[PDB]
Amino acid sequence: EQYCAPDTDIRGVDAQIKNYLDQIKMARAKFGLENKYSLKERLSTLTKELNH
Amino acid sequence: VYMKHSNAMKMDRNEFWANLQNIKESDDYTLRPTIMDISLSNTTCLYK
Amino acid sequence: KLENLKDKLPDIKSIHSKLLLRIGKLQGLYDSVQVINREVEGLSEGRTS
Repeated sequence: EQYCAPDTDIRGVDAQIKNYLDQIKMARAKFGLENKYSLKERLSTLTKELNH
Repeated sequence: VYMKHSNAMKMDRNEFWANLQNIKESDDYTLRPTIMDISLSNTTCLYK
Repeated sequence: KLENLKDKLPDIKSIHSKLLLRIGKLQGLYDSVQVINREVEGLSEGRTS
């Protein structure tokens, strides 16, 4: 909504979008990188449990 | 989507349309052409 | 009224210019939606960051 505001300058709003898109990448990446990897460690623990 | 549910942008567009309409229907500007004339006379305007 | 119209050129000029600024911003916002969609596309197609 800031793009069509009266006193807003387009340059600043474009800069905000880049920062926002990068922040999106980082949060999703951190959660996904953990999910599988931590879960894979849990799966190795599960294979030990299956041996037990 | 980001316009069908906003309210600031709609208010701004309505303010602008009201301003233009007030310009139009004023006794100072009653000598204008219609909104769809083509003006075969002025060549460059016809091209544009 | 036909003889003196020079007093009315300024307001018309003003609305004409004001409308061009409004078109400017809307065309700008459309470029932004195309950039965000392109970044989402990249993200979706495989992994690469």
